[PDB]
Amino acid sequence: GGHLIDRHVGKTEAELLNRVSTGNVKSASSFTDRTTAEAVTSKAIDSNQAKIDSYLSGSQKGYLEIDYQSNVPIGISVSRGSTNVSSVTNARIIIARDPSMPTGYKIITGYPTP
Amino acid sequence: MIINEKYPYLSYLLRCYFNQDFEVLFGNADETLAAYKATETAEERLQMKAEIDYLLALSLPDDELQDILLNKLDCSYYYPNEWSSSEEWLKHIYKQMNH
Ligand code: NA
Repeated sequence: GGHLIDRHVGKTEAELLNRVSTGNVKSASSFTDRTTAEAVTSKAIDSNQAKIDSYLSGSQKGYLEIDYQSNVPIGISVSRGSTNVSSVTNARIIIARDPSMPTGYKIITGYPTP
Repeated sequence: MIINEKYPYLSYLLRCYFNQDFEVLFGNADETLAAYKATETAEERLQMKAEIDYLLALSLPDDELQDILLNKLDCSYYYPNEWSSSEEWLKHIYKQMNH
């Protein structure tokens, strides 16, 4: 398959707005560009490394949520019922335990969060 | 406090499973629930069900329960297009967990 984070990198307003009208999500978001998505992903992993380490050694959970907080826009979001495009500064990455990877996990997806 | 500190089990379902990509990862909302059931332990889903019960027992105004599910717990699936109320969708999730 593909890397689902790519559904949330550099998307147009048109694309995101289509997901919240025809699609069935309450909101849809996208990182500004690849450099930003990569930078946010790395910072979120590094600032949650203790949480990831506990998750890998002790947890039977299928996935782990790791959140990123900042005060600088890293992307855009739209919500059902409106065409307003919001700049957003926070993000969420979802990982899954994957013993075959060097870190022990794979990134399932990630995107900005209002 | 922050809501996911006290409702972590529902936050986990709603943020990790009902992520923006749920249709591509798992399929429709019930196929998503089935993937959760198959993947996670019995203890995990029983603690998630307990959180549903804490919500249902309050008989909240629907607008408040919807704000909790969609905005505070941050579910990406817009269940109101399939469900008349947030109570009814939660009762459905609960039932989907059974045998
Ligand atoms: Na922020």
